[PDB]
Parts: sequence; structure tokens; C-alpha cells
Amino acid sequence: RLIFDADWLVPEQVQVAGQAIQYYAARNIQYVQHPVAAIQVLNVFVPAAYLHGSSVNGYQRATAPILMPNTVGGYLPGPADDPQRVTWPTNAGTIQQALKRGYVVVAAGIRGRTTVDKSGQRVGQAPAFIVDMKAAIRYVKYNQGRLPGDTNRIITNGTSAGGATSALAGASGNSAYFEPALTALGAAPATDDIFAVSAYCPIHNLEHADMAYEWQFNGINDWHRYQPVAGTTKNGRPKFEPVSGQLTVEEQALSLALKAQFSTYLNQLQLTASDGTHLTLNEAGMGSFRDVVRQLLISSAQTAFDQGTDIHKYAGFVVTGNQVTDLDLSAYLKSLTRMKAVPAFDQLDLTSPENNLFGDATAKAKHFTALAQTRSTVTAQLADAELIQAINPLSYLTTTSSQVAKHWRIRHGAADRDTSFAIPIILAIMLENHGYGIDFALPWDIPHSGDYDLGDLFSWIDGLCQL
Repeated sequence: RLIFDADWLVPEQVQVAGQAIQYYAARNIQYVQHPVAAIQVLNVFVPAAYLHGSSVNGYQRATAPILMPNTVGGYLPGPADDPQRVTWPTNAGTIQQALKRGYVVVAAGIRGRTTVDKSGQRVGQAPAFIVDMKAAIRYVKYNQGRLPGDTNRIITNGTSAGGATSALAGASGNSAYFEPALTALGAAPATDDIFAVSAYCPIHNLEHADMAYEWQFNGINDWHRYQPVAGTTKNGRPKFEPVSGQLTVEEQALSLALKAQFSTYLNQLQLTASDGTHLTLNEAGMGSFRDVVRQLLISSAQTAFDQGTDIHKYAGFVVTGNQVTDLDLSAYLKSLTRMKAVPAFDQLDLTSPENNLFGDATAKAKHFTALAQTRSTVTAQLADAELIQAINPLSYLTTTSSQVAKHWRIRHGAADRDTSFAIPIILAIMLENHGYGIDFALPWDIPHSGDYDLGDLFSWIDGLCQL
């Protein structure tokens, strides 16, 4: 089975800026033979021209890129998207623009940490999210020819946890680690390596995210964030309430310890400059690597200033003429503010989204770092090291065990405090160090979000496929 039938494609149209976008849709397609959750279906959207042997933006049915966006956030379930969807979470606007650009779009539903089967058993914890993304990719590739588009031009996209999903799909192509799970689900007999990766603020490298967060925010003892509460705003988005707090002495001590250990972690990665020089951090969190973070923020400010943006908002920058000449990084960070407490990801009481992600058939949640396991304030288990490694995109760049996508586009807002800037920077440099194509940027004053630069994203995609 799992044979795509073009007859399932039905005509639809959406108005995009006074202009009508004609396309065809095939929805709620089960992409595995033995699904365990209703969310495991995908939707296919095709520009109308591809049913007429015509072209769009230079692409045809046989050559159109296949964009595979996901709606995963907080490592929660991500329902199959639709260009006509308006309910949160959705990137419907992106699909609309993608169709207009001539891309075929396959939006797959992905299991999340709260997904339970018919009996109430948790079936969406790690590595369910990536197993589903891979199953969806295999479905698409297995159906080359039957499905419009070029299955050799699959480009994943996602934001936050969804960005990590996209990155992981590109990094772990055809990894044997996931074969047992895919076999159980009865996924299509095809490969799952992809062409390119698009990822916005990928919340990945979770087992080292606590150290990175404290390297960045140590010394800033007040945190500020918004927690979802009962009720929803427009289109199903949960209502939020501002919450803040002060780190206890114990948390401040934990923070310093995490920051200190980040130097060791960072140094052992052996990240290098274009000339082979090793980037490092000293015992105080200062050094060549810190310089990179500072410089990236200076570049971010420069780019915005050059485009007419008033960069006098956050403290720390020094401006000479029309040039941003320096930055007091500590001042900027204090101005930006700390969002999460300590640890930011592996909470001692197992209450974070990541703790829940690492739970399994037995435990609702688990720790995923030796530090939090050792200092756990509740009865807890430490997640399997092999599993932690398997869902970290970086693992595939240090050890050969998969076919890695050759093209990457990563973005993380300069005002995004959901994870340290060091996290996406490490990914970007490691990719460059291993010869992969990487387009990276830290967009000025952009919060935790994604799909805010479609003009540039689509330009990058067209450059890879056509240009």
C-alpha cells in the first residue's frame, strides 16, 4: 500500500494579495501502514499548473521543490498544515506563498510528547517526532513520479522544536538507529535523506543547552517570560500571562557551575575558523568564541541600522558614523533579559517540555544531563545516552552514520532568548567546518519565531534548485 493516487487531488484556490492562487489538495493521507495516532497523516498541495503540464517560476511538475514544513512547537504534536488553516499552530501563509512560488508542499502531522494512543498510552515521546518526519519523507520519496514535484529536492522547514526537527531530518538521513521504529510503523520502503534544511531558532543540542544558557545569562538573576494559561486569543492561540522571578542562591551557584562547564564542552568541540584555528573559551567564559557571538550581534545591528532601523533600543552598542563599532555583550544581554530559570532545559523537578520529551513508556519525564539527574529534586531516571545522541543533529556531523543534506539555512532572532545564541552558532560553524553549505544569520530584534523572511528563504531555495 502507501501508493499515492493523483486522483485524490481536488481543486482549490486562495486569494493572495488580490491574486488568486490555484492549486490542488489531497488531505489526510495515512503515511504509514500501522499508525498509532490519528495525527499521523499528511496533506499534499500542488500548484494547478502541474496538472496542466505547465510551469510556475521556472519550475514544472517534474522539477518543483517539495517543501515539507512542520507545525511542531514545544516538542508537542504538530498537526498536518493547510494553506487554508487559521488555527494555531499553523504556517498557512508560508504554504500559500510557497504554492505561488511554484513549490509542491507536503505538510505532515507529527506526534508530540502529549500524544497518546487509543488506550491512553504515551506514544509521542522521543524519538517519535523524528520517526514521523522520516516516515513522511519516505512516503514522499517512495511515491516519486506519482506525487507531483522532485523527490530529490525535499526541503524541510520548521520553527523552534520544529526547527530542530527539520535540522535533524537533514542531519540523519538513512540512519539505521531509526529503522526498528520505522519497520514497526510499516513506513514506506524508501530512503529519508533530504536535499536541504531550513530551520528557524532550532531548539536542539538539548543535553548541552543548559550550559550554553548559563554561559550567556550568568550574572543576570531575574528572569521574565510569558506562560500560557486557560483561554485562547485569536485563532486558538493560548492566552498568556507575564511571569517573572529571582534566582535563588542555589540557582545562582548552579548557574556558575553550568557556565564554567560550558567552556570545557565548547573547547572540546574543536570548532575552527576558516584557517583551522580552534575557537575556545577560558575559565571565565571569555575568549575567541565569545568574540564570535559579540561580532554576530554587531553584524545584526549593522544590518538593521543599514536598512533604516533605529538600533537605539537595547544597551551595549557603540556607533561611529554609520557603523556599529563595538558591543558590551554583557550589557546587551542584561538589556535583552533572561527568559528561563536554572536549569533552563533539564529542570530538577522534571517540569520542562524537554523533560517530558525524554520520558518514555514508563516515566512521564526524565532528566537528560548528569547534572540534573544528580541534583534531581524528585524521583527520576536519566534518559538513554544513545537516544539523546540520536536526536541531536550535531551527532551526525562528528560521526559518520548517515547521509547528510548538503544545503542548510539557519536563522535565530537576535531577540530570541529561548536558547543561547551559542546553540545555533555551534551548529552553523560545525556545518561549515565539515564542508556543508550554510546560510546563517541572527536577524536584528526578531523574537522567538519563524517564517518572517519568506522573500529571502524562497530566494535561497530557488538559488539551490535553479540559479
